[PDB]
Amino acid sequence: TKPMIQIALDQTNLTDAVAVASNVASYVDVIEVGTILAFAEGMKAVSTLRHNHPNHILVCDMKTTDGGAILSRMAFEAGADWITVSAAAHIATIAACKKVADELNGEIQIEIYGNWTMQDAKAWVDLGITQAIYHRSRDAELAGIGWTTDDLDKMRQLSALGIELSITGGIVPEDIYLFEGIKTKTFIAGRALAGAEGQQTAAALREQIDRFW
Amino acid sequence: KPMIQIALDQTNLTDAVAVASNVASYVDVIEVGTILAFAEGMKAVSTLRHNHPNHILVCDMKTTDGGAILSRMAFEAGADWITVSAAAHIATIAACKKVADELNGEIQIEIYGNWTMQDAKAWVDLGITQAIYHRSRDAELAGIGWTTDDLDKMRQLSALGIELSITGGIVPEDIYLFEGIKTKTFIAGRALAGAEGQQTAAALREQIDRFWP
Ligand SMILES: [Mg+2]
Ligand SMILES: [Mg+2]
Ligand SMILES: [Mg+2]
Ligand SMILES: [Mg+2]
Repeated sequence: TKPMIQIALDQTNLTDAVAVASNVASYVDVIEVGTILAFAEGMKAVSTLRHNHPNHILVCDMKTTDGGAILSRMAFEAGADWITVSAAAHIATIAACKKVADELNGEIQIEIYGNWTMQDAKAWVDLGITQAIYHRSRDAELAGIGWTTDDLDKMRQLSALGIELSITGGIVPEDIYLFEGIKTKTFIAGRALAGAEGQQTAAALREQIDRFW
Repeated sequence: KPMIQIALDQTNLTDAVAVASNVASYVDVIEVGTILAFAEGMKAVSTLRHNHPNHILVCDMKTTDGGAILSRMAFEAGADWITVSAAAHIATIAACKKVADELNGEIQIEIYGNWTMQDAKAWVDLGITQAIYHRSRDAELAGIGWTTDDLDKMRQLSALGIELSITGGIVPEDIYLFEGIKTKTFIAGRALAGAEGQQTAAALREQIDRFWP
């Protein structure tokens, strides 16, 4: 179906995260406990937001790199629907996270970082993982060159493997067209979805989403 | 001369506090492992900082992105050393090193993923001189102990001027394997706690004296 709107909560305290989530809930589909909030407060953040927003999809972004069986279980038990696992995790860790996700009826999302390869992506799909978080290339962000042909190509390759991407990195309404035809689960933003104009930004994103999906 | 480090990977702070208290007189470095960090948040770092004011304290975040903010949070909480994933973009690693410099702390690179010796040279060029080297997960899966592909990579890293922290089923009888490798710490978990932890620490100390400096 069409791409959903996801807010990444990266506040350094739970009181502020709870305030934001409360303010944005009526117009976001997915609420994410970002890695910053997760380290600031621990699994209490997940449980709290789970209780506050029971009808939202809830993500715990741990970028799990090792101890996957234990971390996956903790996050799922706390109430996460989806959790993130670093692409740099050993494939056995990734499998362990997946085993826990299947036990607990959650899902794994691969956070794409490091010297990752399409061989690696194929191994994720072979474990039955069908979600990845694709960040605008950092080199491109630093250089100011936007979303490059190479990033879009890589996203197309992943989509062709059956991976449903969450796309993130300076996402704004006027760039949505770029992702036409990419298998996209969500668009993820942070501050753009909060505050005075977050509601109108969400609506501007949805308008663009509806043109292309 | 290598120091002895305990990795606290308990899933609650009560248990970690009890373990830290039990082992503190024979370990040099106390580490808030990623598991405990995600379970409890930064209060784990600040609690252990308080309880053990003279130890070197590590916050094992395996930071992959949002490094300036995460690094600050950990150092503010009382960490002396923090870990950053090899999969972090070099700009993130640079951002963590900048905060570490500003807050008189240190960065350690957690070696995961498809990392390269070019990456390692980039870490050294930022002034980073520590990395965490884990016994190959494939070696563990096969049950075969340490292999020369790991030892050789550690010797290459040492030759670039990185002081390794070595972990993965470390036992006293294996310490001889690492002779000649610049080593900051040996890290273990359950082996350093409980009934036999003290005696194991003793043996590890004696083996360390036999091969360093
Ligand atoms: Mg995230
Ligand atoms: Mg058209
Ligand atoms: Mg560790
Ligand atoms: Mg006191």
